[PDB]
Amino acid sequence: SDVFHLGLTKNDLQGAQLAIVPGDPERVEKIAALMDKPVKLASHREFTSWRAELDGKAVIVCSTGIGGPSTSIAVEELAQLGIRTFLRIGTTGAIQPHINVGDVLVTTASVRLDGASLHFAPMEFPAVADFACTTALVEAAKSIGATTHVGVTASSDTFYPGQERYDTYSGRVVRRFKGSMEEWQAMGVMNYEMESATLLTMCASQGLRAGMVAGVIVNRTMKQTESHAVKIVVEAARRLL
Amino acid sequence: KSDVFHLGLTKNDLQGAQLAIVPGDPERVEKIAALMDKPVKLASHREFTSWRAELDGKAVIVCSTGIGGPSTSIAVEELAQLGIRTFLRIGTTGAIQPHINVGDVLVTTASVRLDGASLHFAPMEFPAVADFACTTALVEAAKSIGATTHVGVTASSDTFYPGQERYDTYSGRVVRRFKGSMEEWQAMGVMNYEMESATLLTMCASQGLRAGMVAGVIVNRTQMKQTESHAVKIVVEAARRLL
Amino acid sequence: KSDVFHLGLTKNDLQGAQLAIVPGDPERVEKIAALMDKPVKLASHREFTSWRAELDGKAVIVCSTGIGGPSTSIAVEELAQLGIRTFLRIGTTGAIQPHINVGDVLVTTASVRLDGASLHFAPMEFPAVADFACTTALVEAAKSIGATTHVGVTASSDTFYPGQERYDTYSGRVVRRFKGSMEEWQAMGVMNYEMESATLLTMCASQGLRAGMVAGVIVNRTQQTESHAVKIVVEAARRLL
Amino acid sequence: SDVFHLGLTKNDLQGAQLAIVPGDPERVEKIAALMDKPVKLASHREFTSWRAELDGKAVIVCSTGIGGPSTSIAVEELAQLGIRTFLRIGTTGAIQPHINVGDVLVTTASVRLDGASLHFAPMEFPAVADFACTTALVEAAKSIGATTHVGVTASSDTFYPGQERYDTYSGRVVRRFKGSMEEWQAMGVMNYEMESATLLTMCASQGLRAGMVAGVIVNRTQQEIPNSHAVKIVVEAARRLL
Amino acid sequence: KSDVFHLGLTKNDLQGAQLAIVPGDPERVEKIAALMDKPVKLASHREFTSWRAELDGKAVIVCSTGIGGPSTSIAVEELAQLGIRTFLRIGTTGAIQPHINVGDVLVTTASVRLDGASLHFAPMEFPAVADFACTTALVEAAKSIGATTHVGVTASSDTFYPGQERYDTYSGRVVRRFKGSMEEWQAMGVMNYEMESATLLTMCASQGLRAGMVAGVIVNRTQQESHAVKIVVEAARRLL
Amino acid sequence: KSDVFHLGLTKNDLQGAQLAIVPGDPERVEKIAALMDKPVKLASHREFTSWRAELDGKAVIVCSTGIGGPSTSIAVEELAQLGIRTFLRIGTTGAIQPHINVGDVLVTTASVRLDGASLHFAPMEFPAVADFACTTALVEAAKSIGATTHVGVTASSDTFYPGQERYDTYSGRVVRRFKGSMEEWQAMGVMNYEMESATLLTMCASQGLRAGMVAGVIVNRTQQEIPNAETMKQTESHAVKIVVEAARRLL
Ligand SMILES: O=c1ccn2c(n1)O[C@@H]1[C@H](O)[C@@H](CO)O[C@H]12
Ligand SMILES: O=c1ccn2c(n1)O[C@@H]1[C@H](O)[C@@H](CO)O[C@H]12
Repeated sequence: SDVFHLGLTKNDLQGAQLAIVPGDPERVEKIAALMDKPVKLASHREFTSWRAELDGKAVIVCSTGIGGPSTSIAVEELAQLGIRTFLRIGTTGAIQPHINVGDVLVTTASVRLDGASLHFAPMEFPAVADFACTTALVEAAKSIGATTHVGVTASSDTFYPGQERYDTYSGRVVRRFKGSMEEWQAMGVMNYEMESATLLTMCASQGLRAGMVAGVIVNRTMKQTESHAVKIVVEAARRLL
Repeated sequence: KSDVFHLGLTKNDLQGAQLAIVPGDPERVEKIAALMDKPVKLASHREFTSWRAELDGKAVIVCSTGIGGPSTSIAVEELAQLGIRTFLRIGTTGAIQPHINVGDVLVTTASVRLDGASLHFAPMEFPAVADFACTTALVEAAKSIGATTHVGVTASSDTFYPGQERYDTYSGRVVRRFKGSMEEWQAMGVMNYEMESATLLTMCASQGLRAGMVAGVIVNRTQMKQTESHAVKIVVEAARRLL
Repeated sequence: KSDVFHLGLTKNDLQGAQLAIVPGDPERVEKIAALMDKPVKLASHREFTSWRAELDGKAVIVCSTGIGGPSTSIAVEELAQLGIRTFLRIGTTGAIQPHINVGDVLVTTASVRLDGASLHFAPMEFPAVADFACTTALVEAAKSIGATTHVGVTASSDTFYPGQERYDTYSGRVVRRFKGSMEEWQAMGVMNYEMESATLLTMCASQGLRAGMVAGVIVNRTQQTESHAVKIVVEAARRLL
Repeated sequence: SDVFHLGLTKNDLQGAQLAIVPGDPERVEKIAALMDKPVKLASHREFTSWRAELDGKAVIVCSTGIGGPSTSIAVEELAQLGIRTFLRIGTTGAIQPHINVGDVLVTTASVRLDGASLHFAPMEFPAVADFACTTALVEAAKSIGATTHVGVTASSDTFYPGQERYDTYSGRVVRRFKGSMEEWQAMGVMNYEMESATLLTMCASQGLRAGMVAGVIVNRTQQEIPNSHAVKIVVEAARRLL
Repeated sequence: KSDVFHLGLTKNDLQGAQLAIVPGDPERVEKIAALMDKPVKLASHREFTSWRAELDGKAVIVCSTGIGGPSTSIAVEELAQLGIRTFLRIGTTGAIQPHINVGDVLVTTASVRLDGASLHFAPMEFPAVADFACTTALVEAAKSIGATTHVGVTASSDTFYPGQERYDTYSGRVVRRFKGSMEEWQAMGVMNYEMESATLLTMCASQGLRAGMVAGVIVNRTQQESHAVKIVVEAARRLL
Repeated sequence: KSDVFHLGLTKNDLQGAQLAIVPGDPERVEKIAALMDKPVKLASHREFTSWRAELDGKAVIVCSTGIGGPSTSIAVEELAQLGIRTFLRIGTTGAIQPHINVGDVLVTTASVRLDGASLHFAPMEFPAVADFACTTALVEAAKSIGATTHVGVTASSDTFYPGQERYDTYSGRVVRRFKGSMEEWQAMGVMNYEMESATLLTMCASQGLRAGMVAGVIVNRTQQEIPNAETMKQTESHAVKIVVEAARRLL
């Protein structure tokens, strides 16, 4: 292995320059099986990687695990192997009343409620997606005729307090996040997730292209939906090779 | 009679306009409006000079913002109060990337928040991101003109001198925060420096207003008639796709 | 033709002036200059309109700064380059203290830095403090014409609306940082709100330049003026040559 | 399931109140095997959980995955399931020249170079470990004679720039972290890892007890990347905390 | 005269002392020293009153720090310059937990840094953590002496009033940052308020010096706005 | 009897005094009081020693604050509860500007907040500015006595060592924030370093209280030579006489 965590070598990628990065390692094979010649490459910790082919071009599918920290490792090591385009596909919960389950959300930029993004750029720097990737995702969503929302996403380092969930062990939410969801809602924020701030910041600050698409599973205010998101990320990827 | 505190305009004055092209200099407002139908002057107070024109039968506003986010925040706010929901920033800029040559066009996806006004609308964590439809229209319009375009991040500074790490000043000093900052932005891929986008993009993206920005490169510190016109044609053409 | 990038001025144009009165509105430059000897127009570029006059045989400059710290930082810097060492800001303002009435004169000793430009010259810990000689001249000048004067702190905001906690706006909302802020400033003794002093005072105090500010109260939120404020700033200038 | 991610019910715990939480899901079974009646419970995403018995008391072993975000989910849902004491067992990069690979490091408190800890307490709050847990870990290491070092640990949200590793795609480190390792080193910080700040903060600020121990796999004063004593210790320590 | 700027002490004055007990009140220095052998007054400048004493045949220093991290930072630094490597702070404190009673002894593992001096030694991310050996000696000493002991986090404030959300003041107002802070600390398990541990603990932990802290409860905020001493001495005994 | 928790004073003790001179060292209190009429010691608790005296027939308080903003905040707060509305801090300091000589007098208009207590009264954006009347009284008093005066900004640090970028210490290191800071403050025109003004000026300016600050330069961080053993003594008397003279104008 040429990289410490993934257990992958440059040869394993077979020239691949684009990678689809879901958070769950169990979703890796499912995405790869949607393309040609899917082949499992490795599995270490939360990182499960597969190689497939799209229109004769090698593409990688590698899980990131939950959170910016594990995500930063996968992105960094994939970049070291040659990947220059990263497309995250995920599941999410909207915070806008009009966003229904099954809807597709394409992130233009993210509210940085994480810590890893700061390890690549100061807070003043925008966690913005790559224009081409975002365009590819929006056009792919339209292609399959999905109800799509394009906008800002709040990317939190936590699933509970950071997303202002009170049904917890302590039921306490620290001052910083007390009342935050309503704030985000009034600011037009679409949803909450836990990896985009890190992904988008480390990519945009190092000349790497990154996009983000997610299917709405729940609304604070899967099968078929996740299927949609997955089809969309694969079709978008096809336009970025 | 005016509905707002600074622009000296009434909603009636806009005639249903919902989109405004917002250059910084009031002496460029008429030139921009002149490219459209029925260009009529509306008002001028301070650095806020406004004109109304028509694009494919739809009224459009061209209003200057002045220099800086503070001045820009007043114009955008009051225009929003008059009915404007889409803002297209047009300008000329330098560049901090070697591969960007004079005459190229820059379309900004998001900005580095090196201002103060943006924080009066959203915390620093919030992205000073451009609207997707506006950015798309600008990129498409630029492409139709065959212009060499660069799409990326811009650094929006509250100062023309230290915030852009200029040492050719009275003090010849640059505060710690900005010492060595230009090479950092360059390494992060930042395309250029300008002084109003962080405020514009942040206040719009956090208030349900659509915003985008396009600029013509007139100078490159690492190394303007025609360049300005192209940018202007692009912003007007983009507005056409956003009406 | 020009020794500076924006003002359109040369050192010759100043004729040795070391003092500049800096109102925000270009429309007030001529009026202020009119109170002195041999007033003459110099230049006008963007929001920067300058005039030169004479007081007691010494050349004086009156130059507008426009609205906000960004344009103000450009005017101050370029005037400093031309030889200006003392800056006196004159303006009209809206008080936030119940007992500061319209017609009253405010002399700022220091400002609350709710701007962004000041930070491009000194870290937040540094005081946006006015120079003592300037403050003294303004106070004494105000006394000479019998104005009801208030000497103290001013809140300097990068915005006219949210930063001054105004809700009569399009969104009708004020970001967390500023929600409930006016009441706090009031309880802290802050006299008023304006938008240029934090930048002016911080950049001058941290670069060996002298600066002060006086304003006439023309309105009060907790419920001829301009001519007197102008008289005061010109009278104060005389004492600083 | 009583929780959203772990796929467990309180019954699966069998009265367990202490959880040994490694980062690597492949280390869970290895840890459970050193105890009685080891039984696999579930495996979803990066959260692999096993149950074991120590001195006749049910004990849980659950992986957290890499980083504070993943860790905060595991800790929270395990807390909802009834766990009150957490003992993290991990691997780490030493930053002091005298620390050898294989040495066991017990963390008293962590430098919060993460983001999730801020979701439980402001930066002013110390990411301090529980005294009983730290005592048990030190006492357990003393009982098996392992080379042990007790002190502060720097817990980073990244493996690369936050730990000032330059052997990367960009080869650059943001201003905030340039020269940071030398600084921590001069301050006595023993090592780098990526979960303790979050773990210790969320536990100390919510009435939960937490201990932190890790084995050295690389010495940063020499290289950025390398070419069971800590485990024995974490298990022994748990025995003292039942 | 003196090898240091403020304390007015010479290295020879310490007679080899490597541990110092540091109370806040200079008036308690003599009393604490009186609990050991051969107590000799050394100096008295500002709020820095110091005595030397002997414990199990080893020289020990008792030096007041005055109130606050700034004053404390000077005492600690200059004592370190003279050879002290272990600092045990003993103080009075106000509990913010209802189960903690007046007369109870508190041992601090780490402190909430609500001060400014700690930032002059380490950024805010760094923990104001106590030394493990020192904390252990304090806990073990508490058992020996016999006292209702509580071991946990302490909030160290740069002020006695607003920073501890006290309203019995001239203005009667508390700045935004501290409005409602006490119940926040309380919900987080913080045991008490005091004003020197954040600075002491941080500057020692980040400079290779051992520090520990114990305090006696003299009031409970959930109600109103000698053990400890015997414990710090017995603890010093275990650390010589 | 005591109306306050630390000072051990009662409003009666003040005899109507509304102004207080606040030096840092409790041993200096008696010295400053000696420049006025009928000085009498009031109390002494911890680093808080207080005396009452008469100035032009009006009661005035002299009370030490101790070192740093924390103890200073207690003294100022409790003296305020007792009725004091004006505070004049007098100190001895080390300058950081080459042109400021030993023996010179410094009057602080505002301070760089390198402390922590000031934040317990106002957020960092708020200026640690001195009251205009007090500053005017100090400047005019310096002129009456006839000293070489400098009027400007002061860096108020929570530490005597790293915060003032001193390397002659046990660890010999200075944390990142203060590394190269003295040079930055010098270029910004900061006159000196001291340890109580940020707290004192901020807590007073944000609570309707008047505060002034004057100090005598006993040493210069940029010069080689160091004042005999009478570094303070003569220079200290200079500043002391100036703060008393200034007080007379604020009664
Ligand atoms: O409330 C929700 C619902 C779903 N997600 C979320 N918040 O952020 C989560 C991570 O991206 C990932 C971790 O479960 O799933 C995203
Ligand atoms: O330098 C090091 C060495 C080891 N670890 C670390 N930093 O944090 C890492 C993750 O928890 C996990 C995967 O790297 O191992 C921990």
